Order: sequence, then structure tokens, then C-alpha cells
Amino acid sequence: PTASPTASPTASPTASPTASPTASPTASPTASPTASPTASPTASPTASPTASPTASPTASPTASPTASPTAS
Repeated sequence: PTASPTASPTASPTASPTASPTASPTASPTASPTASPTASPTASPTASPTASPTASPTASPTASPTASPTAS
């Protein structure tokens, strides 16, 4: 007699693979701000002018008098 045969063996199994990871995203940037503007300045005002003055006037002159006449 002999011995009963046997089926061949098999290598063990393996878990499936996985895709690699990725770093998370980021919100986009923004330009910096600016201070508000200002209306331009102005030169300072001035009081108005005045016409020149005048010396006071004078009453007119008179001729001198004369003594009265006489008979001869």
C-alpha cells in the first residue's frame, strides 16, 4: 500500500493599498489698506482797504478896512 496524496499549498493574502495624502488648502491673500484722503488747504482772508483822508477846509479871507473920510 501507499499513502493518500495532498493538494499543493498557497501563499498568504495581502490587504489592498491606499492613495497618498495631501496637505490642506489655504484662503487667498489680500492687499493692504490705505488711509483716507483730505481736501487741500486755503490761504487766510484779509480785511478790506480804505480810501485816504483829507485835511479840513478853511473859510475865505477878507480885505482890510479903511478909516472914514472928512470934509475940507
